[PDB]
Amino acid sequence: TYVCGDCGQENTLKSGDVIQCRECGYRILYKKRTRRVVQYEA
Amino acid sequence: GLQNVFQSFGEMLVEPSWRYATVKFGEVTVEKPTFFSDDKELEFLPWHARLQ
Ligand SMILES: [Zn+2]
Repeated sequence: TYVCGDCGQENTLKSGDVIQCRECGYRILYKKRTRRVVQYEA
Repeated sequence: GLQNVFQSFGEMLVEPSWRYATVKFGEVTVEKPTFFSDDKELEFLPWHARLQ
C-alpha cells in the first residue's frame, strides 16, 4: 500500500512500471505505515 | 536581460559559396514552468523537482 502526494489515494501498486498515481497524474508515492507493534526503551 | 541579449546578436546573410538565407529573432517570451506528464499538463513545484 502506497499513499500518493497532493491527492489522498492508496495506489497499492507493486508492478515495476506502475509508478504513476491513478487519476492523479503525479508520480510521487509515499509508503504507508501498517499496524505493527514496535518496542522502545524510554 | 534576455531581450537585450537576443537583440544584441545580429544574424548576417548565410551563403554556402541567386538564393540566400537570412534569419531574424523577434520578441523573446518565457513561459512559467510546467510538467509534461503523459496524461495532461500538471502544475510544477520545486519540491516535485527535488523529489523526482
Ligand atoms: Zn494522486
